[PDB]
Amino acid sequence: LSQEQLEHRERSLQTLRDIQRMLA
Amino acid sequence: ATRAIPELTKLLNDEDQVVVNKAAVMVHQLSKKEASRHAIMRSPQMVSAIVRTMQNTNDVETARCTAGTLHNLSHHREGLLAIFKSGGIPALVKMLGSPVDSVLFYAITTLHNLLLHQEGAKMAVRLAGGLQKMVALLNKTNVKFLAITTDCLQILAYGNQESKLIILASGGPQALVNIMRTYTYEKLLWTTSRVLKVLSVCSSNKPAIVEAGGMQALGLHLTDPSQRLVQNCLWTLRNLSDAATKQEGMEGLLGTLVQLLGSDDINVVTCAAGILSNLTCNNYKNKMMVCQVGGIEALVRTVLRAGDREDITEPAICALRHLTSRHQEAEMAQNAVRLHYGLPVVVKLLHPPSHWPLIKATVGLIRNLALCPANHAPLREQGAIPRLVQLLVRAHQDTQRRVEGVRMEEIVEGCTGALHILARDVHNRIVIRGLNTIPLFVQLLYSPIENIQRVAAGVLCELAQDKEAAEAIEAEGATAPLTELLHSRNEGVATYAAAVLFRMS
Ligand code: PRO
Ligand code: PRO
Ligand code: PRO
Repeated sequence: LSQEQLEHRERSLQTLRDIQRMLA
Repeated sequence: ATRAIPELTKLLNDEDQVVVNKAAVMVHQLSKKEASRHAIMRSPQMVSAIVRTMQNTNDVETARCTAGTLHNLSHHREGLLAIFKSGGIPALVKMLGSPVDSVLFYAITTLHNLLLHQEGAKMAVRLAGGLQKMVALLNKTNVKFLAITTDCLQILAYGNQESKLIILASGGPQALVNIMRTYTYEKLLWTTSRVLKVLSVCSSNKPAIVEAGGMQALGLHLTDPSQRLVQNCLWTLRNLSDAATKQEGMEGLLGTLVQLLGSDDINVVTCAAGILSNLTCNNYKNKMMVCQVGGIEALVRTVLRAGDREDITEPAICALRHLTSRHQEAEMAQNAVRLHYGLPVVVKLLHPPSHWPLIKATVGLIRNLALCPANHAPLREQGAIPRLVQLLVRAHQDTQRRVEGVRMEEIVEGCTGALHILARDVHNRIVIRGLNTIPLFVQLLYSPIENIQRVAAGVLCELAQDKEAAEAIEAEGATAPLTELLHSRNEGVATYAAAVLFRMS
């Protein structure tokens, strides 16, 4: 919602996809 | 390389909608494989993150994934320990008030696992108000869902009187009966009959199940191929049958029970006999019906087949006792017992190693059988008289001394009652007199129990029609107790007392 909160969102979504590359 | 647990836990613990939403999906996926599931558990931080967000989330897709995770964890015995310690039970109970269907399944199945293989889970579900919620959800129509829900109720109600009362208060009995007469999915009916079985031994739930139409609803499934369903229905019906002497529309059930008597399974037969005994007790209509479909023939068969298994004979003899008195076809039934080779086996059951409940039942039957003149001789020839007299002599001597189940006074009345009817036959009177019973019968006029007085005055009245017997009754000094009895408040006692004093002239 905020400037910093949207940065927090996308950096958190990238972490999910980074761990997906780790397992599979 | 395979455990990135602390990263995912922090992502679940965020003040953002889509961050918690997306992370819950990926955690649900790790629980699907039986190796990465062991990583989610053994981590208390991770399981608490799930329990919290599941109880707090407002997205539909997120509530399903988080609940499915705990569902997947609950299959392993070390998962159940994590959910319990993480405080999942109180959350899952709140989740039972969920409007969406798919989530409810996950919530109820997890609680089901907890109730089965987790210590203290029963208590925690009860305190969280889980019962009321589980009962109120019995109006749903998914058969797999209802099967788990009813099983939850069975686990919670079993050996817990407080729970049974709450289930009662929440309209449980009526809802469970409704399932029995609607659905036909075997697994649901089984678990539902298991709930009713548990409830049927509760003295407040029992009449409620009967009044809801339980007896008939359970009767519907007795010819059903499923053996575990049939047995549980029978067990429940047996518990209920003592509070069912008023119920109507019983023809179908009564017919099926007579047929179930011919079964190879002891449990089936035992129950069939028990239910019949209870339903034929003092109910005029059921007596007629059971005789019409060959109840006597099947019951004699049952007793003959049962041997010395008292679990079968005792209820079967009781049913026979009920069917051989006080209905339009009682005489027919008395004859039928003889004609199906029942008289010898009946008399045999008066002898050891028979216990008191069976002997009491057997005596009362012989009393009924002796009402038919064509039974006078065969009952004599099988040795009923001398054995009845021995039971009488011993039970009386136990009343004087200043044991199991029944009291000896009931035996005293039973035998004297039986002998009073047998003494209708002239040859029986000779046998009875020759056993020095006149002294005992006279002493029985002094009994405080009016029913004993009546049968004592009855047999003496029958015997006093012969001159030789009359002198013996007078010789034992029966005049004084008989003249006392002329004024009894009991008209039967007074009528017989007069008849004896008449014949002693
Ligand atoms: O909460 C209750 O009442 C149950 C009873 C037995 C143990 N806990
Ligand atoms: O009650 C119903 O609608 C169906 C019948 C079979 C199982 N459930
Ligand atoms: O046969 C009788 O007289 C009783 C029955 C139980 C033990 N003795």
